Amino acid sequence: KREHEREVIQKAIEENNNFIKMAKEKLAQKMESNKENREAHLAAMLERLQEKDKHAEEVRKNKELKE
Amino acid sequence: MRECISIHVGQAGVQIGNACWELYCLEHGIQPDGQMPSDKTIGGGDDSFNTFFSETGAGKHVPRAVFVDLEPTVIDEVRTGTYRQLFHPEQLITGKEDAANNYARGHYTIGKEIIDLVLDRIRKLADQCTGLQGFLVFHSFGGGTGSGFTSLLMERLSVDYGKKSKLEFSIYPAPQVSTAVVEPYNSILTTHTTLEHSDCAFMVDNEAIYDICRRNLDIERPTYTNLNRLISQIVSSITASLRFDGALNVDLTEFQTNLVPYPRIHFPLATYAPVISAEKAYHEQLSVAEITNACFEPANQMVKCDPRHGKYMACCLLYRGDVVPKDVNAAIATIKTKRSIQFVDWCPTGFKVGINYQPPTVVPGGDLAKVQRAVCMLSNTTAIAEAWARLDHKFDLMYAKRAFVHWYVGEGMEEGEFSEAREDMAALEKDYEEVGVDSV
Amino acid sequence: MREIVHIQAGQCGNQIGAKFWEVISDEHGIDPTGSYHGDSDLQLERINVYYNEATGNKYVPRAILVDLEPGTMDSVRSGPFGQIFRPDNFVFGQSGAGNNWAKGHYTEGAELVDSVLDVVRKESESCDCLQGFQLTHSLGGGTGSGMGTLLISKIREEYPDRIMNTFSVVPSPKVSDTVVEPYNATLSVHQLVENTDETYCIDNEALYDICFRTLKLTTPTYGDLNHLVSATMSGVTTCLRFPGQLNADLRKLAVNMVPFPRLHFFMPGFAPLLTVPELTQQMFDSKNMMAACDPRHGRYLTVAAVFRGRMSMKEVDEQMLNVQNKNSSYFVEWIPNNVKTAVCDIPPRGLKMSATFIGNSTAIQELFKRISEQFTAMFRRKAFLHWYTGEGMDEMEFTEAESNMNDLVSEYQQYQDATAD
Ligand SMILES: Nc1nc2c(ncn2[C@@H]2O[C@H](COP(=O)(O)OP(=O)(O)OP(=O)(O)O)[C@@H](O)[C@H]2O)c(=O)[nH]1
Ligand SMILES: Nc1nc2c(ncn2[C@@H]2O[C@H](COP(=O)(O)OP(=O)(O)OP(=O)(O)O)[C@@H](O)[C@H]2O)c(=O)[nH]1
Ligand SMILES: COc1ccc(CNc2c(-c3ccccc3O)nc3ccc(F)cn23)cc1
Ligand SMILES: [Ca+2]
Ligand SMILES: [Mg+2]
Ligand SMILES: [Mg+2]
Repeated sequence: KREHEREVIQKAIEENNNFIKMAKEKLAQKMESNKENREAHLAAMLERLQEKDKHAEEVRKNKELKE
Repeated sequence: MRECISIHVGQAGVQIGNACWELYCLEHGIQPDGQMPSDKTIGGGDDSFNTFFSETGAGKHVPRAVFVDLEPTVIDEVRTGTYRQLFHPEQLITGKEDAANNYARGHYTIGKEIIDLVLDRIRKLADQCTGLQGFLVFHSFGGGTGSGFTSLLMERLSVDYGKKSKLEFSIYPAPQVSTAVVEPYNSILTTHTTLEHSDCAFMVDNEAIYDICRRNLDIERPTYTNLNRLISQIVSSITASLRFDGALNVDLTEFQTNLVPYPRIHFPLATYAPVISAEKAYHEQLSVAEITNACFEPANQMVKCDPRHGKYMACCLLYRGDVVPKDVNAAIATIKTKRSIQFVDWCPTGFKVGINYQPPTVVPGGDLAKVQRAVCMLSNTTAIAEAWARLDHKFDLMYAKRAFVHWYVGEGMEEGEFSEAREDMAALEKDYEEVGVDSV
Repeated sequence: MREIVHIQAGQCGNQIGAKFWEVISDEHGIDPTGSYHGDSDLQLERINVYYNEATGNKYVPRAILVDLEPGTMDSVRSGPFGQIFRPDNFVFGQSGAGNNWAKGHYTEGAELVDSVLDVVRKESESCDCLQGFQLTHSLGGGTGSGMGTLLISKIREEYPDRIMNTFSVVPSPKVSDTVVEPYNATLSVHQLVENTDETYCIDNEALYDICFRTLKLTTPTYGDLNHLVSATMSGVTTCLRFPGQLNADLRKLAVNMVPFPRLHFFMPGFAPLLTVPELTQQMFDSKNMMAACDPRHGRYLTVAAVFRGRMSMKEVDEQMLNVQNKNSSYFVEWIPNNVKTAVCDIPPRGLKMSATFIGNSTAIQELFKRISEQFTAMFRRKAFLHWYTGEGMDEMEFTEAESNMNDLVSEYQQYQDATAD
């Protein structure tokens, strides 16, 4: 009975720790997946805008080199 | 000890904290500046009201609470309002930019900038506590801060405070006062990510409260001030078991043992009576039988559903004021023979009763009548799943076309989260159906 | 989130800009030197959204006045509230644009653009918390059409997480009869679809027709059209400018009104041009639309409604429910609760009760088709391309611009045909 009494409290601690653990890890997982996603969205937006600057360079070099 | 820390998130959370804390101050005779004449023990004490209020050496009684919002306008009105002296400036926390009705910004983008500061301040209150019982989290389902910051906070609180109990008072969105088209998305995302971390959740349906204000208080077009004053009364009835001494006072956790038969089934339906205007309450004393009967009228409920077309798993009555057990028992006997109350076959059908002697109070210049007695029923009925269903249908209409989904994906979320959350609510709806099916 | 940075570009941009500032200054109790002679605290409470606070209690517009043609500087400065603008924020080029889009976007605007961007940064760095940018301009001319849309694209790179509004004035043969206006607009629209979060379609054909039929005027000036545009611009900024129980900013607008990033073209409406049911019926009426479309030839994805004046809030609720009930087919069923309503107590100067309407309707494709048709009549016989191919442009860029706007129309049509089941 005493050894069983220690197994039960050890289990209660184990599972409480497990919840705290997997919540901690699940959270860090999401925050890191999110930051990579948000940054990937903004990186693509800026890379489409920098692709316009580089098309404006072609149109400004078609007036200067067609005269 | 048995201290309880309140956390008020976003506009709805904040403005309901005002209503609540204004009300608690009147309930305990605490003046605006924080002084309490009737408290002879200066600097501290063990009294029942100390579960919600710490004392300073100067005699100031200070709410065990934290207001958090990602923009300053709502909290600035607490900083300059009637009760500005009640709160330590570090309890009132703001950012510069809001979540903009977007769960994602509240949870990730704007939210992670202020979250360590919020936990740091929650920690400072937690260390004034000799035996902390748990948190009470006030927030809207529909807001960006209310939905996404709360979810982040709840997750983080489960890490810092383990299994320490967490109660939610959640504002459920209604078209009469709704501010955003995307509220159903925010609602289903917060509900999903909060469900493992909350121990009990009292939903308040803005429509239900809106209807009660029009019908019972004769208010033509209720504002938030009108709704919060009614809500604070309900909140007060529920927390009154924590804040008052009493021979017949059953503690709120004891009700929770009865209210939550499985971890996911933790959404009690509340119903409050009497809500009546002064005009109508004059020469009209409402007995224990009348207010008890009013608890089973579904127009008095906090969530629009029909318990009559569902099954009960528990029924708690929290009376306050001039009430004695005899009258309560007679009243319950009458109701059992004359009303539609069917329990599931695995619950005992006894109603659990608690009584506080302190009668309810009213905020000066309000619409409620001061009454000698009052009652809040907390039931666990399968009917409340109706509320999930309505909201889940609105979510499905938009999600099928991907309306607005780009605003969430741009702030970093994936489509996976949306469908993962919706399937969790699909399962939850299926759980509330299963518990009602009879055994074999 | 407080501060907005306004940018008025070209002639149309600067004249509707000046009217806008005249009206809201009047509504906030600001005079030409820039003092506060008001009475009500609500006028000052969120003045920060459009104004800076200098020494001597002097409130100063956060405006950036831009044109390739000077004299538009002189007229703006000789105008009623010309003294109030900040002297260094006038950024006026040399030789003008002469109704060419490639000059605005690629060559001549390309030089001036950096000295605008300096005024933008100076204004943006003194923002506690900047929400975004509104650009008043037209899509028919050269500067506002082309420089306006390069500014958009350049502001986007330095502030990609801030909102980009436009009050985009759409061109019509009844007001101006310049021949290449359908080119300039279609090139602009190909930029707007990609780089703005929300564009109000103020449309010259609708404004002409209102001035003519409603207001009685037999041939109206620009000043007559702009009396309308200023009234609209006053109304769709009421929720930004005054407090209210609602808190209202440019992102919250965008999130709630724009269900798909490309469908960000709003049809505004104002009423009158009097009681609450009549107001409510007038604002959903095709005669009161500042774009030249019919609500009843498509479906509303989303609607914001703004009522100003002392009125029963109960009456307004019942009426807004009324028109939704009686006109249920003209809102899409797969977006619930897609019509919202605010009320400001304070009405505009002149009227005791106004009602302003912002609608994202799929019937806005009637505007993009009328433009598309005037464009396609010209382009398919290469008319006037030496104006554009001379400043360096390809022919490809016309085909893409035409195709992009036909996709926008096709997509507006897809969600009009969509069904809940
Ligand atoms: N009952 C009640 N509901 C409120 C109150 N204020 C807002 N709401 C409701 O709450 C929902 C909107 O969420 P808010 O709490 O305003 O939003 P928020 O959490 O501040 O989030 P953001 O403002 O988007 O960052 C809507 O359903 C409103 O009707 C209030 O004082 N009382
Ligand atoms: N509603 C309205 N439309 C205007 C006004 N002024 C000009 N427009 C319209 O503007 C269009 C032409 O663009 P403008 O703004 O004049 O030209 P710009 O963009 O400044 O280009 P440049 O003059 O080529 O430098 C035409 O469709 C005009 O009818 C005005 O005050 N109100
Ligand atoms: C489904 O429609 C919407 C939902 C939220 C918002 C954001 N705020 C806003 C606005 C609004 C915001 C910015 C600029 C001008 C404006 O007029 N006007 C309303 C009217 C009612 C209301 F509830 C909110 N409003 C807009 C539309
Ligand atoms: Ca004490
Ligand atoms: Mg808010
Ligand atoms: Mg010009």
